[PDB]
Amino acid sequence: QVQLVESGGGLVQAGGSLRLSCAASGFTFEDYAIGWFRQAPGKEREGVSCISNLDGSTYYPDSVKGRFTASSDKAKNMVYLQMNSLKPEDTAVYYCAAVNAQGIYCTDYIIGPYGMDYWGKGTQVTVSSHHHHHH
Repeated sequence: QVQLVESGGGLVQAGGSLRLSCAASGFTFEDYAIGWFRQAPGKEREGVSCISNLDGSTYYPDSVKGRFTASSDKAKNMVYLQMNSLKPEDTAVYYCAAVNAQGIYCTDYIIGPYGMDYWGKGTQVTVSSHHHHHH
């Protein structure tokens, strides 16, 4: 059985950082590309990062490029998404997904209309101008 488990979500002050992790199991990690996606209520799901465990290629849309960085640790079958300089509009459920990486390299198409093979259940990220009001 395949599982993708996201963790690292939370509620953070605007300008702050989070690090999401995607724990993968049940498939040959190095043969796949892992994408991070997000969906906020009222919007369509969108790709925020791609990393290929096969060729090391990465892709980020302009909305997050420079702020978010994906990395892969094959010893743990984990992919991370370091998110810096978070903005309120980055609030969303974040999902990780996997797709066979043979014959592809990371682009907007891979994390867009191409489709993924496996999906995680998602982790909530909330970015607040007044985080102190919630804890």
